[PDB]
Amino acid sequence: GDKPIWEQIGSSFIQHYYQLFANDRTQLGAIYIDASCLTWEGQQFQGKAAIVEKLSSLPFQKIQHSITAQDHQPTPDSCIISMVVGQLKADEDPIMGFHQMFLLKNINDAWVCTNDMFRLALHNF
Amino acid sequence: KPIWEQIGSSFIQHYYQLFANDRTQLGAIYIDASCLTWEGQQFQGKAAIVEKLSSLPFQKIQHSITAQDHQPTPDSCIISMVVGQLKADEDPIMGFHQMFLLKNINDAWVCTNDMFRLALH
Repeated sequence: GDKPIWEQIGSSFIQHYYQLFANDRTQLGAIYIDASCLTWEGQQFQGKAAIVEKLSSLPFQKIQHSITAQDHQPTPDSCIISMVVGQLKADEDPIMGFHQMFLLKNINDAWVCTNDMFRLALHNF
Repeated sequence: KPIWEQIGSSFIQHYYQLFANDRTQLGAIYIDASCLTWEGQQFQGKAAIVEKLSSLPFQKIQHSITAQDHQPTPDSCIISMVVGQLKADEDPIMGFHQMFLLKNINDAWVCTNDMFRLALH
């Protein structure tokens, strides 16, 4: 009846994910199920624990994000797959591009992340 | 090499080899209920999707992957995400991002979800 549900749920996940990413990373566990999977700069991590942990150790202090584009589509298995392209500035590190992906699933009547992929857009020299 | 990587890599090679050579046959890696979001525009169904890709205003588009990540999901699917460069005819080289959600239907891996984005230098 207007803006697709997967586009409401998705942008709403993105929003909540990044905010939490900038205020208290040790709280990300709640948006992932136990059988989750994360890929950070080529590196894969399985299970909730190993994910939260990995994210808790990133050497950054202040981080900011600017969602430049975000695409959402429903999948055959009744899931929501999202693609994010944007930019971030980590402390006084130079502004850089990046892309992320999320696969949300409805569990306990709440949408939770099962798959997550992140990778900085490396400058070419 | 993890099995999910073998499937995904083999799929993107097949996908970009078709995309560079014969775009009109790109239907071979989609299903009728496939969905594509290109530069923000959505094309639902194999018919729409192929027609969109097939008619892009150019004779040849090359694609070079700068990096590719793959991953398996709880419900037997595979997510492939690429970041690389492409060049349409004589047009200048441009960055892009692309993600594919794969599933095995009819005993064959096919793409059900496809999102593409051009890089903003």
